[PDB]
Amino acid sequence: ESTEEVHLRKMASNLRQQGLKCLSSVFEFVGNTFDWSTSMEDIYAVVVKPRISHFSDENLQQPSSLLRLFLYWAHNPSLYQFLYYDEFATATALMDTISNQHVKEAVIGPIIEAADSIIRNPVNDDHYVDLVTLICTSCLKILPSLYVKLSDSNSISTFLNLLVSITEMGFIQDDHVRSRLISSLISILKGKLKKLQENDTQKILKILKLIVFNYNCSWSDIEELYTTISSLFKTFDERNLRVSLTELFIELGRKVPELESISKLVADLNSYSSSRMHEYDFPRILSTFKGLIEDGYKSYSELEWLPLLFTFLHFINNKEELALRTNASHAIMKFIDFINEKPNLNEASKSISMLKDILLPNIRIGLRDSLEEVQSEYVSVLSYMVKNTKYFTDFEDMAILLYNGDEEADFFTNVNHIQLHRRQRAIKRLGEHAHQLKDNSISHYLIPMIEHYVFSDDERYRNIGNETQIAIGGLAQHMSWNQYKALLRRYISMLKTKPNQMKQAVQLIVQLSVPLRETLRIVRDGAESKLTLSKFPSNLDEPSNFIKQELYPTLSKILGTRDDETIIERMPIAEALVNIVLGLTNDDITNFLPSILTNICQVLRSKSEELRDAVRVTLGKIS
Amino acid sequence: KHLKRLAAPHHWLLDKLSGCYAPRPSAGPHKLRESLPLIVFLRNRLKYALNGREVKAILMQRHVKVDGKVRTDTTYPAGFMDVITLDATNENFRLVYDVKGRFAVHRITDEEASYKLGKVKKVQLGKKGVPYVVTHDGRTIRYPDPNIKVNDTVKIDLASGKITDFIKFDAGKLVYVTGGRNLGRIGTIVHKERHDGGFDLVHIKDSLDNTFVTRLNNVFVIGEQGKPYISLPKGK
Amino acid sequence: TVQSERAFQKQPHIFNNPKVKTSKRTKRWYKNAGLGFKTPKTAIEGSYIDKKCPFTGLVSIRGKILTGTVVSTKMHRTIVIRRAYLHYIPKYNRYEKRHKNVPVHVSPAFRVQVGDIVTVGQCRPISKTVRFNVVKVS
RNA sequence: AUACAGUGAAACUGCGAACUCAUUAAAUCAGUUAUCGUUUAUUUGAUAGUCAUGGUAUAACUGUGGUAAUUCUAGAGCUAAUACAUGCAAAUCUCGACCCUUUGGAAGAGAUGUAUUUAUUA
Repeated sequence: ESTEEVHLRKMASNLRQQGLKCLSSVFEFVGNTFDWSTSMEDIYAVVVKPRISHFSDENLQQPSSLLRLFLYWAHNPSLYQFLYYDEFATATALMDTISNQHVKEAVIGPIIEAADSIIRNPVNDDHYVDLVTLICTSCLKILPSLYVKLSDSNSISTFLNLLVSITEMGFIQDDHVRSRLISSLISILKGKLKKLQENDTQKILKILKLIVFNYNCSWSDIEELYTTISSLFKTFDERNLRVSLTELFIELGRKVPELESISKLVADLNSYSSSRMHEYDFPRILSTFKGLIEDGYKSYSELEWLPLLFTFLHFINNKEELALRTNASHAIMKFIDFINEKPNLNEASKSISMLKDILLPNIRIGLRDSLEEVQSEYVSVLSYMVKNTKYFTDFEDMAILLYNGDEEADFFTNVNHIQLHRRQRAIKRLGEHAHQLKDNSISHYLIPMIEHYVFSDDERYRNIGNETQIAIGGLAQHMSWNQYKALLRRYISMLKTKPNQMKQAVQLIVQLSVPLRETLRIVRDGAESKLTLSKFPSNLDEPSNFIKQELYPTLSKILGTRDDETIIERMPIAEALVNIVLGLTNDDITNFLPSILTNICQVLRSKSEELRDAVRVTLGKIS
Repeated sequence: KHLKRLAAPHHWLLDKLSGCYAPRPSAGPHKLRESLPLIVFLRNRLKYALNGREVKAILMQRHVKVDGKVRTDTTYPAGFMDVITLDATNENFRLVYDVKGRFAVHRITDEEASYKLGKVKKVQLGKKGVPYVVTHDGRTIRYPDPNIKVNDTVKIDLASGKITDFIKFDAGKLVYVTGGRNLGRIGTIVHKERHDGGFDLVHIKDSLDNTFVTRLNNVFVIGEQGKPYISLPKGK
Repeated sequence: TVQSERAFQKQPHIFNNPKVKTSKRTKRWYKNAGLGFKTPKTAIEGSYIDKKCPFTGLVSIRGKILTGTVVSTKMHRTIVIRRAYLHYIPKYNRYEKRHKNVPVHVSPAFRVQVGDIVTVGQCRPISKTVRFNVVKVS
C-alpha cells in the first residue's frame, strides 16, 4: 500500500494488465495441446485466488483478460478442473457478476454462452454434477432479470438456447419457476419479427411447449397462455409456426379439460394436409366450418371464441382460398349471431368488446387491404353483422346507407355488383347518405373505400374515384374536424409519396377545403345555423389558428414544388390555398393574399403557352 | 511586377495625374482585383500621408491595425468587410463597396468594429475529425455550429476568431452582391434557380422593386430582412 | 461479354469475398450523377464495366449540360450528336441555321439509335476530342 | 566584457536574380467556363506530446611552393553554425462497480503520433 511511488504503482498496474492478457492469449493460442494438469494448481493458486474475491465487481463494466480466461476454461472440457477447484468458486463469481447490475449486456452475453456450453457438454465427475447444478440454479435465478436486460438478438437467441438446455436438464420442478418462465416467454412473444427471428421464435415456442408438458398448469394461467398462443397463431403466417402453436394448444388441452375441446376444434381447423406441404386440410376445415356455422357457435364458449376468432381472421386475411375466406366470413357472421342471440346486454357487450379489440380492426385492415376479394368479404361480413346486430352505431349507419336493401339504394350491394354505373350510383347515393351516416362510421368505413376507388387504375374507376372524392368532400363536413384534419394529413402524405396520387390528392384537398372554407366563414360570421363541419370547435380562433398555421407550410411546399407536372397539381393546390385564405380571418386574409397572389403570378409567369392557358383557367376558377 | 496607373482597378478611384505606376497589392486575404492596398487607403483616400515614404512611416508606427492585428506592409491587401483601426485617432473604418461600384470607407463604432461578417465558402471535416469552415477572407475556423452550410454568413469576433452568430442562405433575406455588372447592390433575394448549361442564378429585388439576377458566388448575406447586422452608408 | 478485353475488367476498389457467398452476383457501385438526373436501372443492375460512365465510373458531370440529336453510332462507346443553332449573317441580312457536331461518350446503360434527342454533360477529357457524356436519353 | 557582449573587413549561411530576326485567318487574340483533372517560394488563417545539451568537416586565416599566365594551382597547419551529421515511458481520455453525497472521490477494466505505397472496412 505504499503510495509514495505513483511510478511504481503504474508500472505494477501495467505489468498486471499485460501479464493477464498474455496468460489469456497463451490459453487460447496454445489450446488443448499443453499438459495443463501439472501447473493447474499453481496457476489457480497464483493468479485466480486473490482476484476471485472481487472478480464479480471488477469485470462488470467490460470484458477483461481474466474473464476471457474464465470463459475459455468453461469452453474447454479439459479445463473444467479450473472451475471445479474451490467448489465452483470461479463459476459462482461469474454467476454473481451476471446477476449484479452489469453496465453492459456485452459482458452478460458470453457468460451465458459459456454456461450453456458447460451445460451442453457433460463431464463425469461429482464436482461436475455439483457445478452443473449450481450453474443451473444461478441461471434460473438470473433469467428473469437477464431476458429484459438483453438488448441483442444474438444474446436473446443464446438465452433461449440456455433455457432449452435447462428445460432438457429439468433442474427446476417448482411451479413458481414455471410461472416466471411463462411470464418471460409471454414478454418474448410480445415483440416484432425484426426483434425475434422465425427460427428463434419456433425454438422459443418449442421450449414453451416442453415447459407446458413438464409443468402442470392451472386453468386461469392456461387460459392466459391460450389467449397469447391464439394471438401468436393469428400473427404467424408460417405453417411450421402454426404447427408449433397447435402443439402448444394440445399441451394446454392436456392441462385443462374444456381447453381440450377448444384445442380439438382449433386443431381440426388448422390440421395440415399431408398431400400439400405446409398447407391446411381443406376437407377438415370445411367440416369444422360446417359444424361451427350451426352447432358450434352455440356450443363455443366466450373464451373459446378468441382462438377460433383469430383463426377465422387469419383465414379471411389469407387470399389463398376464396372458399376459406367465405367460410371465415360465415364464422364471423355466426359469432355475431351468437352475440345477438345472447339475451344479456353484458353478454352481447363482451363479444362487442372482443370484436372492437380484434374483429373491427381486422375489418378495417381488410378494407385498407389492396386485395379486392378480401375487401369484398370484409364488407359482406360487416353488412351481415349490421343486419344481425341492432346495437352498433356504424351498423345503423350502414343500414341507413343500405336504405331498405335495394340494390341501387345500397352502396355496398351496388359496389359488389360488377357494374361501374351501379358503382357510380352507389357513390352518388352515399353522397346524400353522408347527411345521415355517423362521422366516426364514415371515417372508419367509407374513407378506405373512397381511397381505393380513387387509387383504382381504370378510367371508369377513375370516374368512380372522382365521384367518391366529391362524396368525401361532402362527408368531411359530416365528419369531425379532427377526422378532417387527419384526412388532410393523410392526403398531404399521399401527395408527398406519389405524384400521380398527388393530383387526386390536390382535387380532394380542394374539395375538402371548400367545405372547410364555408365552415370557417360561418364560424367567423357567427351564423345561428350550425357550421358544415360536424362537432367543430366552439372557439373559432383555435381551429383557424391550427388549420391556417398548418396549411401555410403546406402552401409554401406546394409553391416550392416548381415542377411542370406538379404545376397542374399546384393549380388545385392554389385553389385550396385560396379557400384556406377565404376561411381565414379577413385581416389575416388581407395579409396572406399577397403570398397566394404571388404564387399564382409565378405560375402564370411561365413562357409556355399551354401551361399559361391551364393556369389561366385555374386562376379564373380561383377568382 | 510593375502595375500601370491606367491598369489600376476602378474600385480604387485613384487620381491618374498622381504617378506613372500604381501600387500592386501583395499576397494576402483578398484577391488582387478586389483588394484595396493600405497605401491607397491612407494616401489617396484618407489623405493622412502625402507620399509613400510617410505611408511606410505610419505603417511602421503601427497606428493602422487591420482586422485587429497590426500590419506593417504598405501594399497589404485589405478588402470587403475589413475593419481598419487607426489607434491614434480612435476611428474605425469598415470597407464596403459603393452602389456605383467602388470601394468606400464607413465610420463604425468600437463594438461594431469588434466583429466581422464572412461568407462560408467551405464546410469540411479536418483531420482528427475536427469540423472547420473556410470563409471568404481565407480564415479557417475550427468547430463551427453544425447548422452552418456553404454560402452562409458568420459573424466572427476579431479578438478570438470565433463564430458568435450566423445567417442562413434563405429567400427573403437582405443580401449584398459582390461581383459583376450588379456590383455594389443591396437587396433581398426573390429566389434561386438553376441555369441550364450554367450555374446557380440568384434573383434579387431592390428597394425600388427592380429585379436583378446574379451568380451564386457573388452574393453576400449581410442580414435578415429589416435588420442589417452591419451599419450601411447613406443612399441605400 | 464484359471480359472481352485481355485485361480483367473490374470496378476499381470493389471486392467481393470468395469466402462468403453473396445473394447478389457481384457488388456493384452506383453514384447519383446530380443535376436532377436519375440513375438508370440499366446502370443499377447492369453487368457492364465502364470507367467513363457517369453512374458507374469515376467520371463526374460538371460544367455545362447540353441537348442534341444523335447522328452516328458506329464507334464503340461513343456517339456523335449534332446541335443546330440559328446564326445571323449581317451581309445576308437574314437568320441562317448552323450546326456543330459534338462527339459524346455513351454509357452502355443507355441504348441510343440514330435520331434520338439526348442530354449530355461536360466532364474531364475522355479522349482527344471527347469531353461530353450522356446523362439522359429521350 | 576575468565565455562572448560596441562596431565590424573577409568568409560561411539564407533570399532574390523566371535586343535582334521571321508572319499565322478556329491559328492567334478577345471574352467565357472547367480543374470532383493539376503544381506553390511567398502572404494570410489554421495545425504537432505519442538532454544543465552529441560528433565532425572546412572557409576566411597562417605558412612552403609551382607556372609566361588566368576568377590557375598543389603540400602542410587552424578553429565556428539557423552549414553538415547525430539524438532524448509519462500524460490525457472513455467505462468507471462500490463508497458516501450531492456537484464528488474511487476498486478496477480499457484505449491511444505523422508521412509514403497498397489491399480491405465505414
